[PDB]
Parts: sequence; C-alpha cells; structure tokens
Amino acid sequence: ADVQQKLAELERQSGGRLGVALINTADNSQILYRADERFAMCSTSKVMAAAAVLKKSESEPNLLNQRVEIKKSDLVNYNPIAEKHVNGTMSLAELSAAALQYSDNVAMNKLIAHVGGPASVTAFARQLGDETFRLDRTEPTLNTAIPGDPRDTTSPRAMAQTLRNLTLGKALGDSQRAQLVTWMKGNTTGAASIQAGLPASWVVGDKTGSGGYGTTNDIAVIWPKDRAPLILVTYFTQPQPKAESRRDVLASAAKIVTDGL
Amino acid sequence: GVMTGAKFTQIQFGMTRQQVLDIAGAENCETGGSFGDSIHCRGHAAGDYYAYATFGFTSAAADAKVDSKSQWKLLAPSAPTLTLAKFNQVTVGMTRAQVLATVGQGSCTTWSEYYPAYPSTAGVTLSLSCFDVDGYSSTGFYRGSAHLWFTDGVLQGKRQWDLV
Repeated sequence: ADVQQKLAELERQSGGRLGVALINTADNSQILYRADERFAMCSTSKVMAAAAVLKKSESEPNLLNQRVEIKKSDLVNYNPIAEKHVNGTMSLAELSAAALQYSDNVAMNKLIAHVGGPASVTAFARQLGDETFRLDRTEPTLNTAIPGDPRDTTSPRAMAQTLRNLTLGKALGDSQRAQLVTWMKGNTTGAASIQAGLPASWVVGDKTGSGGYGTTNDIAVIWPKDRAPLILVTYFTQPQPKAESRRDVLASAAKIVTDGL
Repeated sequence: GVMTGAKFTQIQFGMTRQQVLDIAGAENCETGGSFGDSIHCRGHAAGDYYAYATFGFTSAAADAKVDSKSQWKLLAPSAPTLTLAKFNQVTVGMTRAQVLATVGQGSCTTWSEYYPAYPSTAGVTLSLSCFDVDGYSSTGFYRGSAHLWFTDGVLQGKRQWDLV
C-alpha cells in the first residue's frame, strides 16, 4: 500500500497516466499499478517482433544469417542503421540488433514482414499465452498512442509475464533466449529510463519506447547484485498530443518499486 | 556541446574525416560497429535515441572525403507549408526543382544525400523529409511528414504519413 501510494502520487505529480508491473522471480511476487489497463507499446514492441523471428529460427537455424534487401521505399522516418544499407542488404541478425539496440524502424518493419505482418506477431504472442498484446500497424504509425485507441497496445501485467517467459523462461529455445538477452543487454540506450532509478551495479537489458502524447515506455530484465532477476514494465502517457518525453518518470517508478532490494 | 544542425551545415561534402571531427566534436562521434567506416555523431536525446548525423566517406583511408551526409532531427524546415494536396501534386518523374516548387521551398530538410562518384554528381541519391506547418519536432514524434527520394535529380518515389 505504501508503494501504491508512492506510485499514485508520482502519477499525479507527472500529470499523466502510469502503468507498472514488477515481477520478482525470487518469490514470484508482483507490484502492479494500472497493470490491466492498455498502453501504446511504441518501440517496446520491437522485443516481440525480434522474439517472433527468434522463435521461427528454432525451425530454421540459419535464419538469422539470411539477407534482406533495403530500399528507399522502406525508409520510415527513423532508421540510422538501415539507411547505411539502402540498395544493399542486412541479415536478420543485423536487423534484430538494429531494432533492439538502435530502435531502427526499418529493422522493425523487416522483422514484422518476415513473420507475415502485424497479425502474425500477434499470433506469436497468443502462442506464448499472451491474450492481451496486439500489433496492428507497422512503423511509423504504430506510435500514434491516441488515448482510447487499442491498436498496438498491451497491458503492463501481460507484457511483464511475456518478457519473463522470453528472457528467463522457456518461451524460446535456450540459444534463442541467450541471443535475445545478449541483444537487450548490449542495448546501451535507455540509461535515462528504468536504469536511472536503479543502482549502477545492477545489470539491465531493456527496450524503451516513445510516441505521441508524450508516451514514454521502458521494459527490462534486471539482474540486481546478488539477487534473482526482476522483470519491470513501466508505461507512461500524457494528455497533450505534443507533450515532451518524461524518461525521468520511468526512473522514478523503477526506484519506488525496487527500493530495499 | 553535442552534435547540432549548425555543425551539420558547416560540414561540407569533400571534407576529411578529421575536418568532420574538428567541427562536430569528437566527443560526440564514433566509428566502427554498425557504422562501418562512417563517422556517426550524436546530438540531443530524441525519441528512443538521439538526433544525429552520419557522415560517409570515399574510402576507409584516414584522409578520405565526405561523400554522404545523413541527419535526423538536427535541421528544422525553414518554412514548412506541405499539405496533403501538395503531396498529391508531386509525381514520380518530376525533377528536384519541380518537387520543391510544389511542396514549398521551406518545407523540406535533407535526410540523406550521397554522391557515389564524388566529386562527380553522376548517380547522386537524395532523400528529403518534408513537413506540414507543425509536423516537425526536434525531440518527439512527427505530426505530418513525407519522404521524397531521388536518383540523378529525378523523383523515384514518395510516401507520406498524417498529412491533411
């Protein structure tokens, strides 16, 4: 109740809507705040698209080495790695890494297309037991984050359970799970989000998201010093279409729910 | 400070790697990794990354020259006047001059610009990002924008999102 009051006051001071789900795998306990409400995932959905391709590679183990053509017609507002390879190719490994470590939008769209489109990423989520996740659109429009629009949304509870199953559980094969964790740990962006509310000694594998209405998100797997890992989802969105990002709100929520660990 | 639009504009095609770093500030820049032998310079936090420039060079040599300039959220359009109607007036096969007169001389910024035969302009490829009156943001999500791309000064394709 004390943690709940602190998250409510954080949300009130911030002016927006906050969703939090923490899973502590030491005892399977959870801290939940608006954890069954829907939030626009924005780029946090790149984790699911990358994982869907990893799952496919369990049936096609050379898949990450397969080449994908990059063309000018593919470019979608933000693509710092793919634009280097226009009229050339990238491997599915390179596209996964670019999506997860640079949030490259072309990379996301190639991962979505590879498995068959947004509805196929949603079908992958359903196969993991996630009935909440829905991917409806490609980049860049999946980031509109309009209040009330369920497209490209999930809930903090559902995303925390799915990220647990992907990064720590058995949703993926052992080598695929290791590859996903390697990519997320190697993502050094996001230091101002969940990680900024944690002790510097803790190891974090995260993916941030940002979109319209000042939407500011982060999902993470966290290895605290001398502790079993945590899964933390922090979603935040604001009433004004042109609101600026609030990465610090996610850092604050992370500090509140991990205090004492 | 970090990488800026003013630094991007000061950097010219034909400059050496070290001339680029002189202007950009090497504390902002990196090479290798996902960027190969290009030089990638970070500006301010924006979206899920940073506003940035990427500079490509004629070779890996220490004194190679800039033949490619790309940027995201370093440059604002000087007078954005793009509309959905003006976007629909653009046609594949138009020249660059025809496109700019259609969408507005202040509506676009240069997303990427590459001279594969530098200093020759043969084969030049160009991507413009063009914006309606309030579509550009240097930090957050675009609210009405278009991608127009060219080879040899001829429009090869166009795409738009959220224009009205």
